[PDB]
Amino acid sequence: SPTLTIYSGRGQSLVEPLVKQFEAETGIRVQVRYSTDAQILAALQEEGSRSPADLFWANTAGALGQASAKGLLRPLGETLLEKPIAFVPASRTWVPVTVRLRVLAYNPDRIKAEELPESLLDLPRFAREKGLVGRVGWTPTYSSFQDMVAGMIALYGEEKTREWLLAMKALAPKAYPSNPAMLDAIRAGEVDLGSTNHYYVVRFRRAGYRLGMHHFRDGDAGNLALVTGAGLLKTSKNLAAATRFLTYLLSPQAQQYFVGNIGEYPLVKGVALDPNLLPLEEALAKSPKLDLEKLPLDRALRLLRETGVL
Repeated sequence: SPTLTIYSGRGQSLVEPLVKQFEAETGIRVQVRYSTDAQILAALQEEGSRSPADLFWANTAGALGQASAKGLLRPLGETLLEKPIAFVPASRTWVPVTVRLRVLAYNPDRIKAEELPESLLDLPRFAREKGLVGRVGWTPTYSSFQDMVAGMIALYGEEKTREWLLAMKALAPKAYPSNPAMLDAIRAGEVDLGSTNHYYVVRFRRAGYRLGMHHFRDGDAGNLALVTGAGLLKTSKNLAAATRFLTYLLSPQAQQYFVGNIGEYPLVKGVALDPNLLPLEEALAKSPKLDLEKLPLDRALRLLRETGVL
């Protein structure tokens, strides 16, 4: 009888199995609307008080940060917010659910782990010295790559970041429409290395492909933490169910699904970790300690276009 409406910037293949389970166990009917974080935000603002949405389940902390600044999200209580091990916003207006890391994927047949640079800023120099012109991959249109560039701006400033983009560009990189395309090219020997999200490498490894995964020095922009999460909209007329659903996402079983089915890092204990993941404390220490709700994404896209990468 009760009904719950979720606006999701997370992919249907990821979301649907969990919502189906939630429905089966609670008897609560769930309707999900799928889009990008950006146009969900736009939609909610356009719909205003007339919105049927109870929850915004987002792919990025940045988008939840935007929703919160726009006044769309309810403050949350301590019983829920104390569950995740990290990444709870100061605003207390959403709950982090998983984290993912930027990493450097590489072909072990052509690249020695010991050899790779400790900082992303030194990548182009490495690529030059190793003669990898035409043999570096990247995904300029991919959300998380754009976040990573935004983190570089926050951390190093625009000039330094522009110098990095132009140095990368001078490597004659190959651009890929998606991360699996790029990792396939790595597999194939078309490129030797490329920055990606850790779970893509996990998925390839699980399929039998032994791609290298390189982490930069703790705090380096190349290890940017990519936080997902969900928030309860003020327009919700189903508060108990919506809160029940948020709680469910942080449950050990659902968190095991994120680790197993999806390959992402969980934000709670009580789960079995894939051997391809760092211990959680190490994973958590990799990223720069940035305000993840304030990444200068707009500045990032701009630099990416100015430099002619996008």
